[PDB]
Amino acid sequence: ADKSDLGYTGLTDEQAQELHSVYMSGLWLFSAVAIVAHLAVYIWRPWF
Amino acid sequence: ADKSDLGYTGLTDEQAQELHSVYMSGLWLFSAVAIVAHLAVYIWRPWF
Amino acid sequence: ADKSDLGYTGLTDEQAQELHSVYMSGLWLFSAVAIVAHLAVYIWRPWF
Amino acid sequence: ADKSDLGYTGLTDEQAQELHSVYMSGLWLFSAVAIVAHLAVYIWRPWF
Amino acid sequence: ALLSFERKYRVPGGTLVGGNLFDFWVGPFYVGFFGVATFFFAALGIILIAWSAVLQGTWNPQLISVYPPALEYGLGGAPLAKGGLWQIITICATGAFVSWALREVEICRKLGIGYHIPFAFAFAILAYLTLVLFRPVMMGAWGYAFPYGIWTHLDWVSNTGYTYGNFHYNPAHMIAISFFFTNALALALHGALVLSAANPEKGKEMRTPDHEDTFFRDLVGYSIGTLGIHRLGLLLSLSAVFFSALCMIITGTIWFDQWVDWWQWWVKLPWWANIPGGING
Amino acid sequence: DLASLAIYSFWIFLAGLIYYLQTENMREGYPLENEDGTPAANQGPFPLPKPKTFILPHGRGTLTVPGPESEDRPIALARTAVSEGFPHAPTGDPMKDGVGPASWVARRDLPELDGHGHNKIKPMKAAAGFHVSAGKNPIGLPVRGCDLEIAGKVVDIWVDIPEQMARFLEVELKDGSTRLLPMQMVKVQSNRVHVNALSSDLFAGIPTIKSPTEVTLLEEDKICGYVAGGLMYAAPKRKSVVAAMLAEYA
Amino acid sequence: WMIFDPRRVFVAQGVFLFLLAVMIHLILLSTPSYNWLEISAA
Amino acid sequence: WMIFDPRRVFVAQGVFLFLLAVMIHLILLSTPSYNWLEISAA
Amino acid sequence: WMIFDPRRVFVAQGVFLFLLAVMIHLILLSTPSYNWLEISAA
Amino acid sequence: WMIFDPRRVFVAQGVFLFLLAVMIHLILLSTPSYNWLEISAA
Amino acid sequence: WMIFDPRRVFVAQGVFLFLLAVMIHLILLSTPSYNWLEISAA
Amino acid sequence: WMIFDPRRVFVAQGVFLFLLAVMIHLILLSTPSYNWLEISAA
Amino acid sequence: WMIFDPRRVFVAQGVFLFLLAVMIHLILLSTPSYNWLEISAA
Amino acid sequence: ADKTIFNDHLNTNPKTNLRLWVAFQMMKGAGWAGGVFFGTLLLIGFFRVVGRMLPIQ
Amino acid sequence: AEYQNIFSQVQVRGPADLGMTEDVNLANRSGVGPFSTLLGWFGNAQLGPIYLGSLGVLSLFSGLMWFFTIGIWFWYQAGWNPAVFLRDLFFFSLEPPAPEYGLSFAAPLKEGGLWLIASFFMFVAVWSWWGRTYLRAQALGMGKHTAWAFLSAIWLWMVLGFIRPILMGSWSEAVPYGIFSHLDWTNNFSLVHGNLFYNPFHGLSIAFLYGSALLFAMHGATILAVSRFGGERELEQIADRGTAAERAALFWRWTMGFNATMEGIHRWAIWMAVLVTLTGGIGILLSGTVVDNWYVWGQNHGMA
Ligand code: BCL
Ligand code: BCL
Ligand code: BCL
Ligand SMILES: CC[C@H]1c2cc3[nH]c4c(c3C)C(=O)[C@H](C(=O)OC)c4c3nc(cc4[nH]c(cc(n2)[C@@H]1C)c(C(C)=O)c4C)[C@@H](C)[C@@H]3CCC(=O)OC/C=C(\C)CCC[C@H](C)CCC[C@H](C)CCCC(C)C
Ligand SMILES: CC[C@H]1c2cc3[nH]c4c(c3C)C(=O)[C@H](C(=O)OC)c4c3nc(cc4[nH]c(cc(n2)[C@@H]1C)c(C(C)=O)c4C)[C@@H](C)[C@@H]3CCC(=O)OC/C=C(\C)CCC[C@H](C)CCC[C@H](C)CCCC(C)C
Ligand SMILES: COC(C)(C)C/C=C/C(C)=C/C=C/C(C)=C/C=C/C(C)=C\C=C\C=C(C)\C=C\C=C(/C)CC/C=C(\C)CCC=C(C)C
Ligand SMILES: [Fe+2]
Repeated sequence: ADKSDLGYTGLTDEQAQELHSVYMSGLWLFSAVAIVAHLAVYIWRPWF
Repeated sequence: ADKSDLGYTGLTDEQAQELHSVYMSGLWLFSAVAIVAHLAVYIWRPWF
Repeated sequence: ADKSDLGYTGLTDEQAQELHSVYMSGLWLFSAVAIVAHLAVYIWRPWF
Repeated sequence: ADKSDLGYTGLTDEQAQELHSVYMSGLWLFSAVAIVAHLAVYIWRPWF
Repeated sequence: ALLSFERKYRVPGGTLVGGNLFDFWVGPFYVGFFGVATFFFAALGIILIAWSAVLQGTWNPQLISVYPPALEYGLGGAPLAKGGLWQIITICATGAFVSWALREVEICRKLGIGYHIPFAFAFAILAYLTLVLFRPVMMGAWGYAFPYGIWTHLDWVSNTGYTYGNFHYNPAHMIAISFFFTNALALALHGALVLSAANPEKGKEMRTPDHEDTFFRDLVGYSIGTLGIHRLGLLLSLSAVFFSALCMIITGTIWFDQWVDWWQWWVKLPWWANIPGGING
Repeated sequence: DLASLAIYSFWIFLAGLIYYLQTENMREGYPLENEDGTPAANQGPFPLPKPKTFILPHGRGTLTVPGPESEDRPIALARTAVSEGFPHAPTGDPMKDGVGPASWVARRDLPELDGHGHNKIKPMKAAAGFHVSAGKNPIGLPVRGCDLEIAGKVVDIWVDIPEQMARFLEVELKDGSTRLLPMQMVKVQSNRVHVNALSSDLFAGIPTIKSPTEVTLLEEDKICGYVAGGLMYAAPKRKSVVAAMLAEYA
Repeated sequence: WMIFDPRRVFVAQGVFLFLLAVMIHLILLSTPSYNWLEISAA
Repeated sequence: WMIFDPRRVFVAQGVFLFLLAVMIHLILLSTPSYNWLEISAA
Repeated sequence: WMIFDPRRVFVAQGVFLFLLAVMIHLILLSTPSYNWLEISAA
Repeated sequence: WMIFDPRRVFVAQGVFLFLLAVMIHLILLSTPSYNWLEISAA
Repeated sequence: WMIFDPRRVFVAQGVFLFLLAVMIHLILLSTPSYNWLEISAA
Repeated sequence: WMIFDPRRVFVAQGVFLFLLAVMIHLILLSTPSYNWLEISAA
Repeated sequence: WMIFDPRRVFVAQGVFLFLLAVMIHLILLSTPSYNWLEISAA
Repeated sequence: ADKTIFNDHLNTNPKTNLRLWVAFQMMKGAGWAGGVFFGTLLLIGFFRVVGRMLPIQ
Repeated sequence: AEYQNIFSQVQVRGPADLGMTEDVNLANRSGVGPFSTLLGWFGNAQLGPIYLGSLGVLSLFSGLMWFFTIGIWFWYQAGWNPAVFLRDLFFFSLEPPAPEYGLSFAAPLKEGGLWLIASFFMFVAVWSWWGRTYLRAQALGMGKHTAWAFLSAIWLWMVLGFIRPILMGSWSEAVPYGIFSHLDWTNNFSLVHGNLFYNPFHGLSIAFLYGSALLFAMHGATILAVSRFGGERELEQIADRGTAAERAALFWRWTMGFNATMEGIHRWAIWMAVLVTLTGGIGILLSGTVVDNWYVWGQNHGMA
C-alpha cells in the first residue's frame, strides 16, 4: 500500500544513494568529460 | 493515498523538499550562470 | 521481483554478470570493430 | 468531490492568491522594462 | 495537463515486451515507445529543410531543394544534395510515418478502442511509398522521384506532368478521381448530419434518427442509416490512393508514353474496326 | 478588383478559424481537471466557451453542455505517483473496482427514446416483426470465450428498426440472471462462436441488465466497456495466451 | 475556471513574448536603413 | 500552488529552453559578419 | 524525490543525448565547406 | 537492472549501430567528388 | 423562436460593420481616382 | 444566456485592440506617403 | 402551413434587399455613365 | 493440469502438449496462406532466382 | 420464404415504417419501395420513400433535358448507327457559341447550338435541387446547413459559365459539354493563364480538397472504431456524453495534440466544405478579371 509523508517512492535512505549516485554523477561523468574532450574539439577546426 | 480537492497535488512536503529542490536547477544554471556564458559574448563580438 | 537499493536492480551481482560480458566487452571490442576500421578509411580515399 | 457554484474559484477571498502572484508582478516589471529598456533605446539608432 | 474524466483512463502498459520504460505522458501528448521515437524523428527532420539551404541555394522553404538521385547511377547512392542527402530524408519521413501509426497501438491495447486506425494512415503509408520506393528501383536508379519542397515539386507536376500527354485519359487516375470528389460529397452532408437539431433554428425540440429518416429519404432516395456514412467517409478518403498508386504502378515504369495515346485501344474492335464514325470520322 | 487585395480579408477573417473552431470542439471534456478533482493546469490557447441552451429530443431537462463534469461516479485507482504524470493502478483486481481499460458513467434513469413513444433497443421476444418459419433457422448456438472454452448459448437477437441493425447478443445462462456483450468484436465462422476478449469464467461479472428488454442509457456504459477492460491487461504472461492474444490478422 | 495560471508561464508565455518578438524583428533587421547587426565595418 | 515537476523536470521542460537556445545558435552562423567561427579560411 | 532511479535515470540520458548530440552532428556536417572530410572538395 | 540488458542492448543496440551505419552510407558513399568504385568508365 | 437573439443580434452585428465594411473600404482606397489619403505634395 | 463576456473582453476585445492595430500599419506603410518617423536616412 | 414564416423574415429577408443590391451595386458602380463617386473630374 | 496461478502447466508427459499447440492456435497462418505467401510469388521471387547460369557469359 | 439469421453482424429487417410527420406531405410519397434484402447485414436495406413533389422533379425534368440536349449532340456525327455511339460515347463533342459570338442567342442548331438548352433547363435543376436539401430540412424541424455547404458548392457553378462570361461577354468562356471535351478544358484554364500554381486561390481550393481526406479518412475509421461501445449513434453522444466521447476523445488529444466535441467534429467537417468550391469560386472569380497569367502573378505578389 502507498504511504504518506516525504515523499515516496522512494526511498530513505535514498536521497544521497539514488538521487546523487546516478543523478549528480551525471554532472561529472560527462559534464567534465566534455571539458577534456573539448580540448580536442574546440580547436578543430574553427581556425583555418 | 489519494486526493480529492483544490489544489492538491501538491502538496507538502512533497512540494517543499521536492519542487523547491529541482526547479532552481532550471532557474539558476540558466539564469545567472547563463550570464557567465555572456562572458565570452558581451565583448565578442558586438564591437568590431 | 525487485529490491530497493542501487543498482538493485541491479542486480548485484548480476549488475556485474549481465553488464560485464555484453556491456564492458561490448563497448570494448566495438572499439576494436569500429576504430580499427578507421585506419583504412581515413585516407583511402578521403584524400582526393 | 470538486466544487460548487459560480465560480469557485472564485471566490472571495480566493481571487488574489494565484491570479496575483505571477500575473500582476510578472507584468508590471515587464511594463517597467517596456519603459526602462525602451527609453534608453528611444535615441539609438534613429539619429545617425 | 489532463481532462476532467481523464482520471480512470490513466493506466500503465500498452507497450509490448520490455515494460513501461517508455510511456510517460509529456503534457497533452502521448510519449509511448514510439513517442520518443518520433521525438528522435521530428528533431532531425527540421534540419533537413535547412541542409540543402547551403548546398542547393536558398534558405527559405520556398525553393529549398534536396533533389532525388539521377536516373542511371544504378542500385546505389548519389551525389549529395542532389540525391545522397536526399537518400537520408526518407527513412526519417517514413521512419516517422511508422512510429506514429504504431504508437497508437500503445493506446489501442492500452484501452480497447478498435484497431482500424493503425490503418487509415496506412493508405497514407501506401500513398507516399508509391513515390519514393515503388517506382525508381527498377527503371534505372532512384532518379525517378519528386522533390520534398512546397514550390519545387509544384513546377514538377504540371509543366513537367504532360510526359503522358494528358493524365485524364489515365482511367484509374480518373477513377481515383471518381473516388476523390466523392469524399467531400459525403462529408458535406455528414458534417451537417449532426448539427441542426439542438440548433434547428432556435428553441425547437431536438431531432432523432427518425427525422434523419424523413430528411434524407426526403433527399436522395438512399438512407443506409448513420453507420452507412461512416462506411461512407472511410469510403471516400483511403482509396483515391490505391486507384492512384495503380494509376502510376503501370505508368512510366511500363508506360512512359502518351496516355492520351491509350484511348485508341478502345476504338479498335472487329465490329467497327475499319470504320471512321464521328469526330474520328 | 486588384492583384493585391483579396488575400488579406482571408489572412485575418480565417486566421482565427482554427481559433473559433477549436473552442467549439472544446465544449465537452473541458475544463481540464487534475488527478483528484481540482481546477487543473489550465485549458489552452483556445479556452472552453460558456455554453448555450440545449433542448433535448424527448424532454430530458435543461441539460446544458458542457454539463456534469465533477466526481459523481466511483473511481478506484491507488495513486502511485502523487506527481501529475506517472500512471495509477487499481486496488485489488482491476475488473472489480472499474478502473483502467473498463469504463462507465452514471446517468439519469430515462433510456434512449425515438419518437414512436417507445424505447430503442428490444429483443426478438419484444418485437414480433420478423420470425422463423422456413427451412432450418439459426437463432440458438453455443459459444466460446477467450480462455478458449465454451461460455454459454445465444438464442435471441435484439432487433432494430430505424437502422435495421443489431446491438447485443443475449446469452441464456444455466440460470437466467441477465448478461450482456457488444457487437462488433465478434468473429463467427461456422457452427460455434469465438470471442477473443473475456475468458469463459468472467461473464457473470457483466451486470444483469435491470430489464431483459430495456437498456437505460445509465446501463449502456459498463455493458459495452467490460470487454475493453480485457483488451489491455489480458493476459500475463506465459504460454497459451501468447498464442492467442498476439499474432492473428483481422 | 475561464483563466487559470500555473502552467502558461513555463512553456507558453516564454514563447508568447518570443512569438510577439519574432514577427517584429525580421523587418526592422531588414529595413532600408535600420538593420543594426551586419553593418559595423564601413 | 498546483503544477507538476517530478515528471516535467526530467524530460519535458528541458526541451523548452532547448526550444529557445539551439533554435538561434544556427542563425548566428548564417550571417556573413557575425559567425564567430565560420569565416576562418579567408 | 519520486521520478525514477531503477527505471528512467539511465535512459533519460542515453537516447536523450543521442537526441541532442549525434543529430547535432548533422548541423556541423551541413557545411560542405568546413566539414572533416569535405575540406578537399571545395 | 539499471539498464535492460536483453532488451535495450541485444536487439536494440544491434540496430543502434545499425542506426549510424547506413544513413552515413548515403553521405560518404555519396559525395559529388569521391566514389572510387563507380567511375570505372569516365 | 424565429432566430437566436442573445447570440445573433449582437455578436453578428459586427460583420455588419466589419466584413462588409472592410471589403468596401479596400476598393475605394486602391482606385486610381480616390486615394484621398495620398494627396499632400501639392 | 447563449453568450459570454468573461471571454468576450478578457481575451476577445483585449485582442480587439492589438489585432485591429498592426493590420493597417504595414498597409499604410504599403501606401507610399506615410512613414512619418524615418529620419535616419533623411 | 406547409413551409416556414419566422425564419424567412429575419434571415431570408436578406435575399431580397442585400444579395439583390450588393451584387447589383458593383454593376452600376463600374458604369461610367453614373460614377457619382468616380465623378471627381473627368 | 492447473497451477492455480494461471492456465497452463510446467511439464508432465501426457495431457500437456498433447493435442493443443499445433492444433488450434496458428491455424490461420496456413489457411490465410496458399494465396498470400503463394499468390504474391509467381513473377517476383522467380524474377530473381533464375539468374545463376544464364546471364553468366 | 424466410429471412435467415447468419453468423456475426447482425441484422433484422423492417416491416412498414417511414420516419416523421409535421410540415411534409401525405398523399405524394409513393408506395412502400421494395426492399433489397440481399446480404443487407452490413448497412441498411430499405427503398423509399421519397418527396416526389414539384420541388424535386423540377430537377428530374430540367436535368433530363440537360441530359438529352447534349444527347442529341452525341449521336450527330456517329453515322446514324448504334455501333459508333457507344464506340465514341466520349469521343463525341459539343461547344457553346464561339469565342467571338457571346451575348446573342441567334445561333442555330449547328456550329454551337445544343449548348443553349441543356444548361437553360439544368439552371432550374441544380437551382431546384439546392432546394431539395434546404427545405426538406424544414419539413420536420432541423436546420439549413445542408444546402449552405451547397450554396458554397454552387459558388464554383456561379463563375464558370455564369457571372464571368457575361460581364466579359462570351460563351466559349463557359464549359464545353461531353465526357472528355471538358478534360480538354480543365487543362485549358491552366496553360492559357500561365499555369495556376502561383494562383493560391485555385490552389487553396485544392488545399481545401486535401482536407476532405484529412478529415474523413479517420471519421470513417474511429466512429466505426468506437462503435463496439456506442459511438455509431451520433444522435445520442453530445449532450448526454457517452463513453464514445471517451474512447475517441482521449484518443486523438494524446496523439496529434487536440480532440473535439461530438458536435464539433461536424463543425470542422463542414468548414473544410463551405470553403472548397467557395475559395474555388473566388479563386475562379479572381481568374479572368484580375490577373490572367498567374505566373505573371506569383512572382510580383510572391517573390517580389
Ligand atoms: C498533369 C496534371 C494532371 C495530374 C498530375 C498528377 C501527378 C504528377 C500525380 C498525380 C497524382 C494523382 N492525381 Mg492527378 N493530375 C491532374 C489533376 C488531378 C485532379 C483534379 C481534379 O484536378 C485530381 C482530383 C487528381 C487526383 C489524382 C490521384 C489519382 C493521384 C493522387 C495520389 C495521391 O496523392 O496519394 C498519395 C498520398 C499521400 C502522398 C499522402 C501520404 C500521407 C503521408 C504518409 C503523411 C505526410 C506527413 C507530412 C510529411 C507532414 C505534413 C504535416 C505537418 C506536420 C503540418 N489529379 C491532372 C489531370 N496527378 C499522383 C499519382 O497518381 O501517384 C500516386 C501523382 O504523382
Ligand atoms: C496545371 C494543373 C494545375 C491544376 C489545374 C486546374 C484548373 C483549370 C482548375 C482546377 C480547379 C481545381 N483543382 Mg486543380 N490543378 C492542379 C492541381 C490539382 C490537384 C492535385 C494534383 O493535387 C487536384 C486534386 C486538383 C483539383 C482541383 C480542385 C481543388 C479545384 C476545382 C474543384 C472542383 O473540381 O469543383 C467542381 C465542382 C463544382 C463545379 C460544383 C458541382 C455541383 C453542381 C453545381 C451540381 C449539379 C447539379 C446536377 C443536377 C446534379 C445531377 C446529379 C444526378 C442526380 C446524377 N487540382 C495543378 C496545379 N485545377 C478548378 C477550379 O475551380 O480552381 C479553383 C479549375 O478550373
Ligand atoms: C501528389 C502530387 C504532388 C503534390 C500535389 C499537391 C497539390 C495540388 C497541393 C499540394 C499541397 C501540399 N502538399 Mg503536395 N504534392 C506532392 C507531394 C506531397 C507529399 C509527399 C512527400 O508525398 C506530401 C506529404 C504532400 C503534402 C503537401 C503539403 C506540404 C502542402 C499542403 C497540403 C494540404 O494543404 O493538404 C492537407 C495537408 C495538411 C493540412 C498538412 C500540412 C502540410 C504542410 C504544408 C507541410 C509541412 C511542412 C512544414 C512547412 C515544415 C515544418 C518543419 C519544421 C517545423 C520547420 N505533398 C506531389 C509531388 N500538393 C497544397 C499546397 O499548395 O500547400 C500549401 C496543394 O494545393
Ligand atoms: C488516403 C490516406 C489519406 C490520409 C489519411 C491520414 N493522414 C493522417 C492520418 C490519417 C488517418 C492520421 O491519423 C495522421 C493525423 O495526425 O491526422 C491528421 C495523418 C497525417 N497526415 C498528415 C499530413 C498529410 N496527409 C496527407 C494525405 C492523406 N492522409 C491521404 C489523402 C497529405 C497530403 C495532402 O498529401 C498531408 C500533407 C500529418 C498532419 C499527419 C501525420 C502525423 C505523423 O505521422 O507525424 C510523423 C512525422 C514526424 C514525426 C516528423 C518527422 C519527419 C521529418 C522530420 C521530416 C519529414 C520530411 C518530409 C519531406 C516532410 C515534408 C512535408 C511536406 C513539405 C511535403
Ligand atoms: C463542398 C464541396 C463538395 C460538394 C458539396 C455538395 N455536393 C452536394 C451537395 C453539397 C452540399 C448537396 O446538397 C447535393 C446533394 O443532394 O448531395 C447528395 C450535392 C450533390 N453533388 C453531387 C455531385 C457532385 N459533388 C461534387 C463535389 C462536391 N460537392 C465537393 C466534394 C461534384 C463536383 C466535384 O463537381 C459533383 C458533380 C450530386 C450527388 C448532388 C447534386 C444533386 C442534384 O443537384 O441533382 C438533381 C437531380 C437530378 C438532376 C435528377 C436528374 C437525373 C438525370 C440528370 C436524368 C437521367 C436519369 C433519369 C432517371 C432518366 C431515367 C428515366 C426515368 C424517369 C425512368
Ligand atoms: C442512350 O442515350 C440517351 C438517348 C439516353 C441520351 C444520352 C445523353 C447523354 C450522352 C448524356 C450525357 C450526360 C453527361 C455525362 C454530361 C456530363 C457533363 C459533365 C461531365 C460536366 C458538365 C458540367 C456542367 C456545365 C459545364 C454547365 C455549365 C453551365 C453553367 C455553369 C450555367 C449555365 C447558364 C446558362 C447557360 C444561362 C441560362 C440561364 C438563363 C436565365 C438564361
Ligand atoms: Fe457524422
